[PDB]
Amino acid sequence: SFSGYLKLTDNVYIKNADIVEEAKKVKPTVVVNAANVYLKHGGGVAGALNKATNNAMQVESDDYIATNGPLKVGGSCVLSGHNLAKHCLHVVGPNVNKGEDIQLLKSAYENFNQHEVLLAPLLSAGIFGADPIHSLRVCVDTVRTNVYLAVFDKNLYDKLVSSFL
Ligand SMILES: O=c1cc(Br)cc[nH]1
Repeated sequence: SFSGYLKLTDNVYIKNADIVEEAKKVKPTVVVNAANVYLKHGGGVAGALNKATNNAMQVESDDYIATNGPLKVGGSCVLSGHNLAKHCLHVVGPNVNKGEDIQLLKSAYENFNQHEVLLAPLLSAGIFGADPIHSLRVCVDTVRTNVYLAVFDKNLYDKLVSSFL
């Protein structure tokens, strides 16, 4: 299963790892994507996950959007995990660099509660512009299922562990 994770709470675990590499090694049941409402996987975790699937995630996502329209900020959809996981849970956290309401981050993490175990990034962190310390706090206070967080940046991982209440 998952290895080298630091236990933060009863159900939240954290590791300094590349989520693509982590997904390829573990092949978890669910890998969470840091998605946008259009499922346009251009950069960040989304761009990296999509590139690992040889663009198959984008082709599948475009068909999903053509049929269903965009997701809501705070919402999600379950699609194939391709070569990375059984499923990919595309979760839309608020993008602070788009003026989106940071209060929607709790709604975004609530999507994780529909899955017993997930490999995930910190929602709204990185290119989404939110404070990753706040995202970890919302994660631990919202997610009740087993979440294994992959934090790409070593310096951010150290700051998150060292400042964890
Ligand atoms: O290129 C990337 C970006 C993020 Br964030 C995580 C993994 N790889």
